[PDB]
Amino acid sequence: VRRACYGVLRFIMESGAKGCEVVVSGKLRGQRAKSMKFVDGLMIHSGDPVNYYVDTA
Amino acid sequence: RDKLNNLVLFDKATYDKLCKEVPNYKLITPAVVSERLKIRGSLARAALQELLSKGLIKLVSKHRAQVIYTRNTKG
Amino acid sequence: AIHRIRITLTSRNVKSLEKVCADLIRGAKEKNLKVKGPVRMPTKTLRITTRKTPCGEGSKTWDRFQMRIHKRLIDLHSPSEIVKQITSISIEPGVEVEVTIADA
Amino acid sequence: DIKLFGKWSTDDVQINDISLQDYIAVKEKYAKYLPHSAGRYAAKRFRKAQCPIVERLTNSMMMHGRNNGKKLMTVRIVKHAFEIIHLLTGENPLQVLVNAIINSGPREDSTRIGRAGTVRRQAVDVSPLRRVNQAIWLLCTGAREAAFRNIKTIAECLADELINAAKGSSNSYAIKKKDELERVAKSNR
Amino acid sequence: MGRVRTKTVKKAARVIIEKYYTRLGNDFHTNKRVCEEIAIIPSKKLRNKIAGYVTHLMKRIQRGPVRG
Amino acid sequence: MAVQISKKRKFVADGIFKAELNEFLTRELAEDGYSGVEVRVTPTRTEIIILATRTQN
Amino acid sequence: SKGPLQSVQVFGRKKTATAVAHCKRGNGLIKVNGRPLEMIEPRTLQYKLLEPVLLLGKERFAGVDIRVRVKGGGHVAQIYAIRQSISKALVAYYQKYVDEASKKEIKDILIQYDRTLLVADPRRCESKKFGGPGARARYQKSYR
Amino acid sequence: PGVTVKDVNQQEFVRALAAFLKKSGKLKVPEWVDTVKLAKHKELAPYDENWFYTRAASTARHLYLRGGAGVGSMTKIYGGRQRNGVMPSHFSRGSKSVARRVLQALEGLKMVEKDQDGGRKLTPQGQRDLDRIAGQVAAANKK
Amino acid sequence: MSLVIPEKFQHILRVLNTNIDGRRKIAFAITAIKGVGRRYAHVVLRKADIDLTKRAGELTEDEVERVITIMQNPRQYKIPDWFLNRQKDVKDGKYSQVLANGLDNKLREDLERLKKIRAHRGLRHFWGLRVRGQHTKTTGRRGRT
Amino acid sequence: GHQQLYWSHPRKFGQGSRSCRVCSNRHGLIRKYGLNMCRQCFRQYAKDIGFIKLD
RNA sequence: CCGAUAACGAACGAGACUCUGGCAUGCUAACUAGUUACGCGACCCCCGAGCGGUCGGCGUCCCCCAACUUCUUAGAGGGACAAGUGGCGUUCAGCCACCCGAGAUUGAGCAAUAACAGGUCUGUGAUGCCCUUAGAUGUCCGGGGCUGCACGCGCGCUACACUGACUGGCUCAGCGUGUGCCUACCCUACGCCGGCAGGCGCGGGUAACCCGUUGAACCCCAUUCGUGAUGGGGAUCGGGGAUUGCAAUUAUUCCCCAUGAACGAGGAAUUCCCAGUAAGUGCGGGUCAUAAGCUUGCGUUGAUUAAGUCCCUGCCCUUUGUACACACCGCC
Ligand SMILES: [Mg+2]
Ligand SMILES: [Mg+2]
Repeated sequence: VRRACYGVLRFIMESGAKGCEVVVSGKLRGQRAKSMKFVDGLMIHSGDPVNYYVDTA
Repeated sequence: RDKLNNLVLFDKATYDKLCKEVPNYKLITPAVVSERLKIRGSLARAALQELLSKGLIKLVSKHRAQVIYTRNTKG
Repeated sequence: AIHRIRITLTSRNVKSLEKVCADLIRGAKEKNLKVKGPVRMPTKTLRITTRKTPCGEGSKTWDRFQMRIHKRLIDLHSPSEIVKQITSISIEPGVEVEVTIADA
Repeated sequence: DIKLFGKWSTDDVQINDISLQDYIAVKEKYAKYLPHSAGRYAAKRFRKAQCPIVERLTNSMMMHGRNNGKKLMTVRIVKHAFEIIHLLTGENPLQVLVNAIINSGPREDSTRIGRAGTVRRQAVDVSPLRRVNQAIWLLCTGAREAAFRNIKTIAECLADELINAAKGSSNSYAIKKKDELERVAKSNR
Repeated sequence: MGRVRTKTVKKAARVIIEKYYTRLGNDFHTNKRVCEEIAIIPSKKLRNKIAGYVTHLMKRIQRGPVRG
Repeated sequence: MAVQISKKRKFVADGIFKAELNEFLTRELAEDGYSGVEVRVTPTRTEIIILATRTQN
Repeated sequence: SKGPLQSVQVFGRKKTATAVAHCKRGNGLIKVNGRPLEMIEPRTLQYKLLEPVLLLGKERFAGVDIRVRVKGGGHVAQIYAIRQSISKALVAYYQKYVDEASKKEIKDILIQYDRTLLVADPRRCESKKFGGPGARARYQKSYR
Repeated sequence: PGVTVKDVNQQEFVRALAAFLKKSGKLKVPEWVDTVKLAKHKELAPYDENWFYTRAASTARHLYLRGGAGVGSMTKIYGGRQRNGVMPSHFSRGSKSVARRVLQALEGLKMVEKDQDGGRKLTPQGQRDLDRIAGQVAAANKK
Repeated sequence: MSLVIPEKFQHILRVLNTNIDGRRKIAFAITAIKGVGRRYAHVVLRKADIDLTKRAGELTEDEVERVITIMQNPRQYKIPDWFLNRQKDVKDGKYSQVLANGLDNKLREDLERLKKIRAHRGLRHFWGLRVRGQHTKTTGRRGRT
Repeated sequence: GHQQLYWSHPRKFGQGSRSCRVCSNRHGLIRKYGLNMCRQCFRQYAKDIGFIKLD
C-alpha cells in the first residue's frame, strides 16, 4: 500500500497538477484498521472554489 | 373573598341607588358599577344603556370591549 | 404560408441558457424575422431537505439540495413561412427545446 | 399640536426634573399622531430614548404569552385608558403619564454576586435610562396583575394604576415596589 | 470592528500602487476603475476592497515615505 | 399534453438516467480505466460518450 | 385646459406589502383599492394614513388625484406601504412637473417626521433553521 | 354625488340590506334554519334569528366585489378557525348547503344569475339595488 | 327595561329530577340537566318560541312545562333525527332522547350488555382501563397513584 | 406454494408496495418528484442527478 | 493585520468564495405578468355635473386590432469600499461617532492537521470472519405483536381565562405541490342532493396558462357572557352516520347529538434567545390508499431588556507546577 500510493501520487504530479492527496483506510497491517494519508502540493478544502478545483473519487 | 354572588336582577334597594347616585361621578363603566353596587355586570351593561336612552348619561367610546360613559356636565 | 412558432427553452444552468437564447435570436436578425423578447418565466426550484446522517445518530443535521430550473419563451413570428427558414437547432447539452405551432 | 389620538396637545406637558427631561420623548420632535411606529428602535444602544414614550408603554403592555404581537389591541387599550384618566383627572393624559413615570422609577437598587444578607449586598444608584425602563415595566405589571382575575378591564386597571402613581398613595404596584427597592438599597448601603 | 485587511488585499494593493503610481489618484471610484484593466481580479467584492486600501495608502504616500 | 410529463419530473428523471448510466459504466468498465460519461441528447435521438483512458479495450 | 399625460406612478413597500400610487392632475380625490381613504378596515390605525395629508395640508392635494392599489402583504404592512406610497408619489409629482424648490420644502417635512415615508424599511424576514422551531430559537434540550 | 357600496361602511351596508331582505318577504328560507350550524368548525348556532338574511346580505356584498364564486369559493370566504379541542387549530370551511341555498334563493329574488362559465354574478337589477342601498346608508351616515 | 326581579321568580327551579339555576340564562340553565347540551338547549327554545334574552328564573311555569314536554317528545316537534342521543337504539331501534337519570341507567344497561357478551370493549370496562384504544404506557396514572 | 398463493396477498399500496430503485429497501423512500430513491442513496447520487448544495 | 524579529520562503484553515435579502422609475424583455390610455357595456347619480364615481364586466396577439415595464417575473450590469469629516491610535495597523447613503455587522452553504475502540453490518448486488441453509435464521401465506399498564423520565400540544370565550360582519400573505416505467395511489374550479362528514356529472390543469386575485389564521369591528372550575377547558365515555382499504375490533380518519375530569399560573431545578429576533398565529412539503400533536420551510402581528462580564458553566493564547500520559472520571 505504501509503494502503490507513491507511484499513483507521483503519476498525478508528473501529469501536471497543483497538488494531490490520497487517503487509504482499512485493515492495514494488524487487525485494527488504520488510515494512511499522503498529501503534496496545494490543496484547498473550503468554500465554493472546491467544487471546480478538485476532483474527488 | 370567596365568591361574588352578585345581583343578576335588580331589587328596589339597589335600583334606586342606580337612579340617584350612579350618574353623579366622572367615570361610569359597566365594570365600575358592577363592583360598586355588587350587581352582576350583564345587568350593568343593560342598565347603563337604559340611562343612555333616558339621556342623563353621556357615552364617549362605544367599544365592544371598553364602553365608557360619564355624568352630564354641571355648570 | 402564414406561420407563428412559440419556442421554449428549459435548462438548469443560466450560463448555457443565456448562450442558447442569445445566438438563436441573433441568427433571426440576420434572417430578418420578427422576434418577441425573451420571456423569463419564474424559476422552478426543487427543494429537498434530507437528514445528513445515514443512521439517525448525531446532532440532527439536515442537508438541503436545491435544483434550479429556468425557462425562456421566444416567439419567431415572420409574416411568411418560418419552418424552412430555420431548420437548424444548434443546441448544446443541458438545455431542452420544444417547438410549438401557433395552433398548439 | 400633533393631537395624539386626535386630541391631547403635547405642548403643555412638562418634565419636573432635568434628569429625565432628556430621556422622555413627550417633546415636539417626538410628538406623534399615534403610538405605533416600526422605527427600528433596537438597532443600536441609546436609541430607545428618541422612541416616543407613549409608544414605549404600548410596547411594554403586551406580555404574558397570549399578547406578544398584538399591537392594535394594545393601542386601543391605551386609547381607552388615556381618555379615561382625562375623564377622571381633568388634565392632559400625557401629564399624568409623565407624573407616573417619574414617580414609579426607583432611584436606587442593589446587585452583587458575593454573600447577601437579605436580597443583595451593595447599594448602587440607578441610571435615568434604567429609571424609565423599570418605571414602564412596573406600571404594566401592576395593571396586568390587578386586572388578571377581576371584572375591571385592562383600560380601567391601567388607568387607576397610573392615576395612583401620579399622586402617590402606596396603592400603585409601581410605587410599592419602588419603595421596597429603596428600603432594601438603604439597608444594603 | 472586524474590518482588518487580509494578506491578499493588502499585498495586491502594495504591488499595484508603486508600479502604477502615475495611473492612480486618491478617489475610490477612479482607482477602482484603474485596477480592472491592470489587475485581473476575479471578484468585484475583492477589487473594491483593494481600491479602498489603494486610496488609503495614496493619502499617506502624498505626505511621507511609506514602506511601499 | 397529458402524454408528456411535467418538466419538474422530467429533469429529475434525466438526472436518474445520468446517474444510472454513470454507475453502470463504472461497474462494467472498472478495469478499463473508465473516467466519466457525457450525454449529448436531442429529441431526434440521444448520444452517449464514454470518457475513458484506454479505449482499445 | 385639457392637458393630458401628466401622470406619475410611484410605489412604496414594507414587509412584503407592495402598494403603487397613480398620481394625476385632478381635483381632490384619494382612493385606494377603489375605496375612500377613510373607509378602510383599520379604524384604529386610520390616523397613520391621515398623517401624510395632515403634515402637508389639503392645498398640496387639491390639484392631485391619487389611485392606489395593494396586491400583497398583511394588514398593517398594507398601511405602512400606502402611507409611504402617497408621499413618494407626491414628491415625485413635484419633482418632475414643477420646480424642485416646492419638492424640497415638502420633502424636508416628511423626512424629519418619519423617514419611513420616503425610505422603505429594508428588513423583510429571516429563515427558520433546522435546530429549532424558529429562525433563532432552538429546541429544548435535556441531559437526563 | 353618486354613491357606491365601495364608498360606504361594509358593516353598516350589510346590516341595512339584511333588514331590507327581512321586510320584503321574498327570500326563500328552508326549514332547518333554526337548527343547523352555519359552519362545521363553529360550535354553536348564531344568536340572531334572522341569520339567513345576514348571509344573503353578506354574499350579495361579496358578489358585487367579484363574481364567479360557486359553493366552494363561497364556503372559503366564510371559512374560519377550528379549535379541534386538544389538537392544534386548523382552517375549516363553512357549510355547503347553507351557501348553496342562499345563492339559490337569490335567483328567486332575481338579483343573481349564473355565468357562461362556472359560478354566478349579479343581474343589472341587483347592481341597481346594491348601489341604491349604498346611497341611503351614505346619506344616513352623513346626516 | 332592566327592571327589578319578578315576584314569581324561582331562584332555583326543579325540572324532572334536577335543579336549574335561575340566575343564569335560560339556554344555559337547562344544560345542567343531564343529557342536555348547549346545542340541544339552543334549538328547543327556538321551537318553543320563547325569548332567549330573559333569564331562566323569570320563565313562567306554563312555559317551563311546555319546554319540558317538547324536550321529552323530540320526534313529534320537527326536531331532526340526527339531533338525538339514543338514535337507533340497541334494544328496540327507535330514535329516543333521554334527559334524566334514565340516561345513567341506559349507560349502565349498555355497560352490562357489553360485559355479558364480554366483548373487548366490555372486558376493558370491567377492568377500568381505556376502551377507545389509546395508549396506556404513560397516561391515566392520576387515578392510580 | 403454487401459483394461487405465492404472491396472492395484495401489495397495491403502502410501504410494502414501494421499494427503492437502488438499494431495494422499503424505508426512507423519497417519492417526491418521482424519485423513488433511498434516503441514503439520494445523498450518494445527488451530485450526478443535478441536485446541489446551495445553502 | 501592523510592527519587532535566527529566521526566510511558504501551505491549509479564517478570510476570500457560492447562494440568499435589501436600492436601483438605469438596460433587455414579456397574451402563461400586469399598469395606464381609449372604446363598448352595467349601476349610482341627475339639481347637471360627465374627463363624476365604481366594476377581476368586455375589448384593443380574436397580429395590424393601443402604448409601457412603475407594480410582477429574470438576465445582463451597477451600487458599499472604513469611501468622506472629526476625535483616538506608535499616527502605522485600525477603532469610535456622524453627514450623505437602500444597506456602514442580512442570513446560510462550504469549512484545516489530528482524533473517538462515538453511531450505523436494520441503506445497499459495501464487506471480512462466524452462524443457518430444507422441520431454513431463505421466502410466501393467515393471525397476533411492535399500541400491551401499580411506576419514573424526555420532546411537545392543549388550557388554567374577561389583553378572554361565543356569534355575525369586515379584511390583507408567501414558500411550495399537483395525473405515476415498474406502480395500482393526482391537484381540483362549477352545478345539483344532504344539516354535516359526504355523494353524483360536467370540466380544467403535466401547470406565471387550471386549482388560484391561493378571499389562511391571527387581528379588526359589533353581540352575548360576567370573576363561579361559568358560555373557561375538552380529558374520559355512550349512541348514530360516511369516507380510504381486501380487512377499521385493540376504536384508521372525519362528522353529529350526548358526559363535562383535572387544571385557578405550577417546588427543587432547568431550556432557548438580541431585530423583522422571542412569542402569538395559521399555510405548504416529507411521511400518506387513510392521515400530523412530529419535522422541514413559508407568511402575518411584533416587542421588553442588553452593546457588558468572567461570578457560574465552559473555550483560546502565554507563563507556571506536576509523582498525570488509559492524561484529574489521573495518580495515590
Ligand atoms: Mg470560508
Ligand atoms: Mg351554559
